[PDB]
Amino acid sequence: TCPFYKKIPGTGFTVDAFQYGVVEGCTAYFLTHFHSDHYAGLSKHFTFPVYCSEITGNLLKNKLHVQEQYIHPLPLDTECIVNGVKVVLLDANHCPGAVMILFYLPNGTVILHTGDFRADPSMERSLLADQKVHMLYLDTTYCSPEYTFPSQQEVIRFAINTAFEAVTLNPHALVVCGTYSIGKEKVFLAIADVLGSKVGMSQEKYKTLQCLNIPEINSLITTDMCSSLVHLLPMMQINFKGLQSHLKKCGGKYNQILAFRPTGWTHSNKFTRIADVIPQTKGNISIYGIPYSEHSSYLEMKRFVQWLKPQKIIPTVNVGTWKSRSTMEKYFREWKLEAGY
Ligand code: NI
Repeated sequence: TCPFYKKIPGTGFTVDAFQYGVVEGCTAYFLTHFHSDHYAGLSKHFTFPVYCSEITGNLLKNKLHVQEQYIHPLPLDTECIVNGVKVVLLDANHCPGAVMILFYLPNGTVILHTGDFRADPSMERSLLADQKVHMLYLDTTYCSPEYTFPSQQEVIRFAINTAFEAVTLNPHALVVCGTYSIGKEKVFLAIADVLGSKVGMSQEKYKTLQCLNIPEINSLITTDMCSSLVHLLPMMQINFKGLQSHLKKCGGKYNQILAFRPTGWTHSNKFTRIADVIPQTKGNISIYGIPYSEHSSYLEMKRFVQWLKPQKIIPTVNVGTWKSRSTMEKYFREWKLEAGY
């Protein structure tokens, strides 16, 4: 049964709640972004409206095969009426096509649902700057002060450096990048750009990328593996046995892989900086982990909430145990007492 933090009061609206069957009274099912925990349940056989971004729509039509009529894409940053309720979609700074949703209730209540987000100061000069938000449904993935990690522009620096080094030292080395969902495209696009290459990938991953409205995408990517020296691979595959396997397939065209596993937080963030990173090494294969996050750090989250001064906060992540719920409330109370709301 749909949990209360997936419903919007005073509406027929639900958010990311596609895995319960029909939801009694739900006229509309919102989807914040194309990640399988949030979309779990959608298919070709859905015959209720789905509101989402244009990009999320393309993924719905082409990857899940939902029928065009039931996909209502909406522009971002545009005041839109939906069953006689004003709503706005705002960029979530998560993956491609990921949005937050502003709901303007008839009664005067304003609600913000963040979806998955990486909070940023540019969100403080958006349409949110113009009015008061009473309820906040918040991505709490990293709501604990241990969770620090670098900026995305810092990570893209390291990456561009490491790869452009090794390839200039050894011009017969391959760059590999791990992946298992949309997100983090900047990692491989930036490396390929510094190397003068296209990124090569499976057909299914090519298909996914062709849905994302990336400008000039036809010049950046290929299904011809042979022609490319930045390859993508399933994240499951990014290990020694699997990289050996893959290094066989390229047929004596490269003599060294240099891989990147973009990850979120891991416990080695607590002790080691990004400039002082190293890889595991079993022969000529070298696997880097790099903490490129598309979720708010604790400090980023804290700042966004303290600016927003919401009257109430409803977590959407780590809500499954009383211990986590309890820890989170304590942080929300501190933030409130510091900031005076
Ligand atoms: Ni996500």
